[PDB]
Amino acid sequence: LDNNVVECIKEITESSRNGKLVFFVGAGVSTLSDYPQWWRLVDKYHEELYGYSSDEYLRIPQIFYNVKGEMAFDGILKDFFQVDKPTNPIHDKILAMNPAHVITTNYDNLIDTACWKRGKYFSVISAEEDVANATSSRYLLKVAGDFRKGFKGENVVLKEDDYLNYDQNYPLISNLMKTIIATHTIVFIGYGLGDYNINMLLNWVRKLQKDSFHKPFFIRTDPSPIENETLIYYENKGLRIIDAASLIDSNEYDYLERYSAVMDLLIESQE
Amino acid sequence: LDNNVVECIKEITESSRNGKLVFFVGAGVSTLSDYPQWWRLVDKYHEELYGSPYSSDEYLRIPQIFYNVKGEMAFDGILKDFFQVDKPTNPIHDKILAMNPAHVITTNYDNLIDTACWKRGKYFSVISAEEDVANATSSRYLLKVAGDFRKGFKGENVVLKEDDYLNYDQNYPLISNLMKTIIATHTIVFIGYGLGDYNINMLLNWVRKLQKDSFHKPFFIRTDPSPIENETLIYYENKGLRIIDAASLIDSNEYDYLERYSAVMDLLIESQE
Amino acid sequence: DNNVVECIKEITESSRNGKLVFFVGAGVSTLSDYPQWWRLVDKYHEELYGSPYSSDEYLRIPQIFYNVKGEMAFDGILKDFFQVDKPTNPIHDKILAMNPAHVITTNYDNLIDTACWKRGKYFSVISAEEDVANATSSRYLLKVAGDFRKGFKGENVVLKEDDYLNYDQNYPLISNLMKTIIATHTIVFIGYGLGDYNINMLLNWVRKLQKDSFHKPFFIRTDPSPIENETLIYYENKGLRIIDAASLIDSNEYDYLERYSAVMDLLIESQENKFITKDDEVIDYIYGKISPLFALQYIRKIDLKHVFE
Amino acid sequence: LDNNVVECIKEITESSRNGKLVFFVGAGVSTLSDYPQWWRLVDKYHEELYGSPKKGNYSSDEYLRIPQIFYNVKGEMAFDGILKDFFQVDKPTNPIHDKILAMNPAHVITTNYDNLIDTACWKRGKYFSVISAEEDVANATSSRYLLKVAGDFRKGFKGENVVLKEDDYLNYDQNYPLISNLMKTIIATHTIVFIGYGLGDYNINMLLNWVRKLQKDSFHKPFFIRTDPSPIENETLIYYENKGLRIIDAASLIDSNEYDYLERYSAVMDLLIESKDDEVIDYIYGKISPLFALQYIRKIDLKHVFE
Ligand SMILES: NC(=O)c1ccc[n+]([C@@H]2O[C@H](COP(=O)([O-])OP(=O)(O)OC[C@H]3O[C@@H](n4cnc5c(N)ncnc54)[C@H](O)[C@@H]3O)[C@@H](O)[C@H]2O)c1
Ligand SMILES: NC(=O)c1ccc[n+]([C@@H]2O[C@H](COP(=O)([O-])OP(=O)(O)OC[C@H]3O[C@@H](n4cnc5c(N)ncnc54)[C@H](O)[C@@H]3O)[C@@H](O)[C@H]2O)c1
Ligand SMILES: NC(=O)c1ccc[n+]([C@@H]2O[C@H](COP(=O)([O-])OP(=O)(O)OC[C@H]3O[C@@H](n4cnc5c(N)ncnc54)[C@H](O)[C@@H]3O)[C@@H](O)[C@H]2O)c1
Ligand SMILES: NC(=O)c1ccc[n+]([C@@H]2O[C@H](COP(=O)([O-])OP(=O)(O)OC[C@H]3O[C@@H](n4cnc5c(N)ncnc54)[C@H](O)[C@@H]3O)[C@@H](O)[C@H]2O)c1
Repeated sequence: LDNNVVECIKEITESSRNGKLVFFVGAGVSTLSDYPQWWRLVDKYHEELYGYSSDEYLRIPQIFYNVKGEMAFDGILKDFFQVDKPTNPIHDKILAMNPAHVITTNYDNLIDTACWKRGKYFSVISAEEDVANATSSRYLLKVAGDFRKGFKGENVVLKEDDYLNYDQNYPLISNLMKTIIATHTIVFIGYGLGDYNINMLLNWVRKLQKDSFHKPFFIRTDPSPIENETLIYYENKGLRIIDAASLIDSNEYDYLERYSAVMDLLIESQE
Repeated sequence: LDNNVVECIKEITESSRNGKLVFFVGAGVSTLSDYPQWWRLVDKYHEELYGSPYSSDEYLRIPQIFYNVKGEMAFDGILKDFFQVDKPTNPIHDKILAMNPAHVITTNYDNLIDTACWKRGKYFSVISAEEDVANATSSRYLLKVAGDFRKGFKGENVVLKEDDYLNYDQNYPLISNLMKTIIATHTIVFIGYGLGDYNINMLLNWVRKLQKDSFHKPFFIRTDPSPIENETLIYYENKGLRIIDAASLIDSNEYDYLERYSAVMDLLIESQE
Repeated sequence: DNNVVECIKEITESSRNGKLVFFVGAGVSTLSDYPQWWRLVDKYHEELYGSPYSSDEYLRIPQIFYNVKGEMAFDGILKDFFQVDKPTNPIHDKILAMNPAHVITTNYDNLIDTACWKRGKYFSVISAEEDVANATSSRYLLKVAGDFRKGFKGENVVLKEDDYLNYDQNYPLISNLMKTIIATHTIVFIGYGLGDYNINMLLNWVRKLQKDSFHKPFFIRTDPSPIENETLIYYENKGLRIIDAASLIDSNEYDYLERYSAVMDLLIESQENKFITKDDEVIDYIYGKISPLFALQYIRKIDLKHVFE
Repeated sequence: LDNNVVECIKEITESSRNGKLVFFVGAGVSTLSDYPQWWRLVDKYHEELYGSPKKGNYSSDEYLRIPQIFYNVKGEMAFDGILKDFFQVDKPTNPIHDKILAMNPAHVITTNYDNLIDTACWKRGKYFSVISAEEDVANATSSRYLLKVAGDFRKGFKGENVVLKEDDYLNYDQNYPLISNLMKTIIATHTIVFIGYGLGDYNINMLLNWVRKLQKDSFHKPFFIRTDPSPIENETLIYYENKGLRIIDAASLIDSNEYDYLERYSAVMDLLIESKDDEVIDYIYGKISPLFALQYIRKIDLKHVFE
């Protein structure tokens, strides 16, 4: 173990005990259930266009929409995202932490089904109107939309145009997410350090005063242990990183093992 | 109060019982209990710069002009001498607290609502400064969007000058986000606020940015003597505001402001709890 | 005094080089007896509440009327006031006599355009978004508050609250052009109130600029009473150089053309040799004019007339 | 040649003859002079940081961040030292710079921090006021600007007076308010022709995003000279042509080799710089029609009319 790791685990458990822990779950948690990873859809759109760079993830969907209409866009999106994948152990592991809120950029319903299975009831907030009608005290925030109003591309923010207008298209959802981040303890699971959402959140946290907020915990479970340079870089940007690969030596492709190891370490520390 | 008022009271009481009620207490309420209204301070500031003495832009500029010209020290001096006189909490404060509001949002810097909250036994975690937002110890917040003098009687703690309002969104990101979230997720009742108030109008613009029927239109208690002109009422109602007119509610003289406030407060409290 | 003398010197030096831009306010239009805004605001208030301000009220009352009585009523009430024509006053002639590089005006009238046509200098007028892209001439008459050229509707002009709220979004090209002209050219404000909405917005934008990276605009104040010193410091530290017409000449408050005429006569008449009285400044001026000619072996005697203008 | 390129050339030459042509010179023109490509700088930064060069290509986010990570991790001094090592060299100006200058553009907008464009302008005896810093906008020394929107190395080879890292681009609108607004004004009031830029470039993406906010059919679509190795796809062409661009594909016209960029640039450039008994009467009438407004015309003035 490590003194930094033990301190982070203790802080996480302490915040979970008093109901302050909030889980920011990325696509890494949803790929455990073998849900279509975004590069699958990007590659399908690219192949449709002409028979992965980060900017391409937003460009390819954008060009495909602009050319093949909302018609082809929603057609492909519904085709690839109607699988009904089963929830992985990590979903229930996240739920066992008893998080106050679960912010997920994912559009798949794995997380809410996991909450229902555990019995925890989270008011799902994935649309502008959902904020006003949120009855439950605990919010499950889908800050990228979800396929519960249908399988149209308007529901989600997959393409680059939605990302560009997200601030003015999701003012209530955006400000609620910022409030949750500011007033809670945030743990990032299933997110790459280069993710668009992670970088945008890090840019936002710059505007905050030096000691105004709490540095969110980042749980990295990529196969390759991070370089010291990246750890130092993202430590000064407000991210507190716990490296699954560094914590335990494991197989490169055994992402499930890394996620589960970090999660059971947290749970066992919480008792 | 046939329809446009009875329905407002019914919705307010329903939200209060549900617990999704928040009060945006204006400066006027803190003036019901004798207190220095900001126009008096603006007059004093102008008299310091000039011989004798108001537009809202002048409201923001005259203290700003004093701060720029005279300096931080003198500005803080008049601020402290004028705003350091303790005052007794009026019946309006405990009347507001009796509704059991979830949170209390106010643009006042005085300790006249926290005192009422403590005296009534209800604990609201006061959030007046930037750093107080994250280190919150209670579910319910008494958010002073304009700051307060708890840390000290310096003018930097509060936003009252033109520059303070110019950089408010940059100066108070967390506080502004928290207030916006509270407004969006709770039913908001505005009390002791000028219909053309600066803070009210900025929030009205923010709500205009919001999409159609994506939020609940806040309530606004209007307490100055003159009954609301129909055109102004229509304009503000279409601006996402539901106006409860204290002047139309009862019959009273212009200068008896306590009676006009109490009419609305009692009609809201006693009527179906 | 030295301050006003230096202000006039800078203004004239910028004008002679073609780097002078004039920010014409509503006072210049009022000098031509054009209907001031407060008249129309009073008309709107009377129509709204039956029987009849501030920066907020000026924007609100027209805004209230727009959505309470409708677009057509707003357009009709504003056209019945602004459709009347007026003759350009001597102040427009004085403004154009400086050969300004550009004229930026928030007025919705055509008096400045008519004066530009009179003088013979073709100022391509930009009062709409499409105007910026297709403006053949290099001299811009920027109507930053719209114009009635297209029609007499209220949409073409910026005079109501929502119009000002979405100005940056509604007029991106026009705002960018005005800011570029302000940053590049020397700016003189005439016909504007010190506590004005447009001037305050320009000051707010200038605050964002890096220190000493821009030139402080000149503001010609024609208010009836001499400006308070405290306000003078406040506005000169905000990025303004104030030339007070009331201070230069004492005139009765009711009349305003005399103050504008005094300021503009000081501008036009002023010459670099007008201020040189010390015999140590005579040599300074002569050397400033003759020094670059030292690089030439011989200078034609008759050609020297060009050196001394 | 094709008809679309014919229309584009017609409009570009017309605008240039009116003194309304501006050239947005990209990094490809500088690379034509064998100037250190930014990808090589990013590779050096990555090698210094992680001890080995990155496997594969670099994304735009990588270009923006690897320099930023090195700057805040390895310190400012090393960040400027790498820039001094790679950029302090002086490279000859390629024929493309002189070709661009031969069009006598009203202004020259370039994100390059090198002085190659300035050297070409002087070699052609052109007086361009180089506005590379914030203070330069107010004190312009000439009518036509060589506006370097990404800064330049005139005031030393420090990385502060350049837009290279992620923070420089993030705070550009606040770091360069005057320069950004002047560039936008020049774009709005002039005819812009892009050279040496890729469709995936960050600067072009930002400019296209800004052009979104403009009013419908308010601005003029800027021309974009595309000279990437491969021919332009029919999907990206439509995508970027309704995004405000006027793409002119070099590979589409010239059936040239790959990695032979110089001639590919030159084809478009010299197709740009090289410019019946029923049209003769039309031309003469076009020249003489305004003269009908005058009672009498001097014959020598007629010589004047016919250039
Ligand atoms: N990025 C691409 O376009 C691309 C193309 C081919 C393969 N990949 C694969 O994706 C990974 C990196 O990029 P990405 O955006 O697709 O993922 P990422 O690593 O960028 O994605 C986010 C999260 O994904 C998790 N993850 C990645 N692969 C996983 C797996 N097999 N099982 C469980 N979790 C997994 C990591 O936990 C990471 O935090 C690499 O593992 C790579 O082999 C990516
Ligand atoms: N110099 C001035 O601006 C001026 C002119 C006339 C009256 N006043 C006094 O200032 C306020 C004028 O109305 P106003 O809306 O500008 O107020 P205000 O806007 O200055 O602030 C107070 C708000 O609270 C309520 N309020 C009004 N008068 C009050 C009073 N005397 N005691 C307690 N609460 C009051 C009103 O709803 C008012 O909007 C009153 O207090 C009035 O007696 C001031
Ligand atoms: N304050 C009001 O809203 C209101 C209402 C009715 C009438 N008025 C009259 O108008 C004047 C205020 O004018 P404003 O709204 O333009 O604010 P203003 O007085 O601030 O505008 C000032 C610019 O307009 C100029 N100006 C004022 N009167 C002028 C005149 N007769 N001729 C030429 N220029 C003049 C001054 O030049 C000044 O620099 C008041 O002093 C009053 O006489 C004002
Ligand atoms: N991603 C990388 O950095 C990487 C790695 C290895 C090789 N390369 C090669 O280096 C090139 C650098 O371009 P970029 O990817 O940095 O942007 P890019 O290739 O999109 O930029 C190309 C634009 O710049 C110009 N350009 C590119 N390469 C040129 C060349 N070799 N000669 C003349 N002009 C050229 C072209 O006009 C083109 O439109 C790549 O296009 C590729 O050929 C790049």
